[PDB]
Amino acid sequence: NHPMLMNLLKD
Amino acid sequence: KLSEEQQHIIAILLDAHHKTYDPTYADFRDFRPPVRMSPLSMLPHLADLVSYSIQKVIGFAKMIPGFRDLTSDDQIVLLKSSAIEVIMLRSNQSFTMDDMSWDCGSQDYKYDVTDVSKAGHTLELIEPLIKFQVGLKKLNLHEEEHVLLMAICIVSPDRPGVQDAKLVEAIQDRLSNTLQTYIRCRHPPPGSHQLYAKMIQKLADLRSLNEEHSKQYRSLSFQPENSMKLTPLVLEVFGNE
Ligand SMILES: C=C1[C@H](O)CC(=C/C=C2\CCC[C@]3(C)[C@@H]([C@@H](C)CC)CC[C@@H]23)C[C@H]1O
Repeated sequence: NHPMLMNLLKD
Repeated sequence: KLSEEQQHIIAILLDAHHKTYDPTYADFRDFRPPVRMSPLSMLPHLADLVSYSIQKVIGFAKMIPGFRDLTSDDQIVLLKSSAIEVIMLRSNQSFTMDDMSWDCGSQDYKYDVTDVSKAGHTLELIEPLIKFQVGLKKLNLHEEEHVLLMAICIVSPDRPGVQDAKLVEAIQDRLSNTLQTYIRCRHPPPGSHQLYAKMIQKLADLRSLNEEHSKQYRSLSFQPENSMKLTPLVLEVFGNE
């Protein structure tokens, strides 16, 4: 899981 | 000629880089301070610098034309596998062959071989990293080429876990073609001699640096007392599956 990376990558 | 689309790609990547790379290094004051007196005294500062740099690399990546058309899954895979390579690439802007150091504006923020050794890495990584930095410097890249190379690095279809490899390759090819055309149209001889080939060789060098960094990171982070000194983002990007 990559919740921090996914957050930073979000639109 | 550069097509209008290729001019557009370069403009966007230049702007993307300007918005994620501050050449005064003003944010460095907010890191845990460098300590140069082993203890691994430079780990907290350099962990913070790496963590900060991941954030900036992500902010750059989001702006790469076409990167937005990828799934979040593939976005994640590409950034996780490339983050250290793009940090190495982007760090070339601070690197100086004057004294083989990364000079970020003041003596506190000027990093040499010994400082990097004090974050738990060995010469097996550091010597090829410095050699990489020298070879890249000597290419004397235009900022246009530099930002294109970082973007090509990120959108690499051969990264483990990529699901839609064809779409990644298509995105990459558009950037590669822009780069090749840019060198032909805008980079005068003699500097331009085999320049594209030499830039792609740098991407190959970066794979070897990535693998060695991974090995050393695995070793460094195995000890909970060193893992304690990292940041949550570094642990997620470098440590998670
Ligand atoms: C903002 C920048 C500055 O160019 C400074 C910078 C330097 C990069 C360095 C010098 C310190 C040691 C580093 C972080 C390496 C790791 C392996 C040591 C923690 C990789 C790139 C190296 C990163 C880049 O994102």
